[PDB]
Amino acid sequence: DSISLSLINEGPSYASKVSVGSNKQQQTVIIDTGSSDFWVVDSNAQCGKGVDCKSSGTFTPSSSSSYKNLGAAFTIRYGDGSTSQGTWGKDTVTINGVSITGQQIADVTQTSVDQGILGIGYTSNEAVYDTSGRQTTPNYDNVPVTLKKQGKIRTNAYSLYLNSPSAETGTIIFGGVDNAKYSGKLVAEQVTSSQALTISLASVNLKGSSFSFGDGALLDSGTTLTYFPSDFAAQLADKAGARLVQVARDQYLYFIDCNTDTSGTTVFNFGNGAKITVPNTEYVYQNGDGTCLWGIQPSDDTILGDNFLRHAYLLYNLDANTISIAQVKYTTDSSISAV
Ligand SMILES: CC(C)c1nc(CN(C)C(=O)N[C@H](C(=O)N[C@@H](Cc2ccccc2)C[C@H](O)[C@H](Cc2ccccc2)NC(=O)OCc2cncs2)C(C)C)cs1
Repeated sequence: DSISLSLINEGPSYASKVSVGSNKQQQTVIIDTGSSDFWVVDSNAQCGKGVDCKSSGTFTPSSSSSYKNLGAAFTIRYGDGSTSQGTWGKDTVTINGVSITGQQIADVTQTSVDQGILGIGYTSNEAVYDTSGRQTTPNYDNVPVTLKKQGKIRTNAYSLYLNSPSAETGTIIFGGVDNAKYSGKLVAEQVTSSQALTISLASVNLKGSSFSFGDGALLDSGTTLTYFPSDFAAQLADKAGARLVQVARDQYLYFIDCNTDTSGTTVFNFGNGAKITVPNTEYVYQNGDGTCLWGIQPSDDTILGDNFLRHAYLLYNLDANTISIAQVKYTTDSSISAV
């Protein structure tokens, strides 16, 4: 079947509403193709210093009579330093009506993160470790795998339309595909990792010049921007005129002249003759003040994040080990297919 869930464009992340427990407590959580674990803010948690982690709704295990506690510790750290510590449990999850009993989540009692995050990647990528690497629970069925297993979806798959940068809602469908919001054909691409949802990027065309790359990249719904290895990211910054700019001890960030030309487009060539074009406005991000960040940053891991993914329709399929892509089309229209 199809389960279209709405995606709220918060700015840096896209969240959906999820209700959890017997009394269906509504949390808004980030939808995350970069993580595989679903955790929510607990009512009685201390948010990290200077962070308002409870204004996207909270979770009270005591109010839900289906809530079972595993008694295993939970801990995760995100690429930007945010972490989240809490406890492993089980309970009812409802997503736009449909409901899965005994879905294992993490109840989090402290978090430098702004809201809960619904991670929906490969179960092999679950945070089941503590900071020493010593294991705290077996790899478990996450949401998507529990949907399929309770016969909610046919296959463990989903599509991802985040809409235009001006758009307020976009959409994710579980075990369904809109065939009206992409041109061309959907080009299936082999995932290059049994742990992360990565596909071979061959090269990137930037400001009319081609830059061979050849290595995998994560199609992450929950990264805001786009990251590359320093060396590569450096060659790219040059040609576009971005400056690397130390703002912390070991953290650097590319800034760019706020009035740089962005009439161009930036192209991403994948393996099967797939191609996704990104308009350059996606590479000036505004800082509240009078500075602008480059939408491309350096990092150990390549990530095509929100600023890339706006511009593609994507048919993730975790039982196939494929992610199909097609240049994005923006419309009110739609037409779904319960694959
Ligand atoms: C202003 C504020 C709200 C925000 N700024 C940002 C801009 N930044 C830096 C991010 O996008 N942050 C990304 C990130 O960590 N994203 C997170 C979402 C998040 C949301 C709110 C606050 C903090 C994090 C979620 C992302 O899918 C990343 C992708 C990733 C995976 C492995 C290695 C590196 C990166 N997921 C994870 O890092 O999960 C960690 C694990 C994977 N497997 C076991 S643990 C980084 C990859 C850059 C996000 S939210």
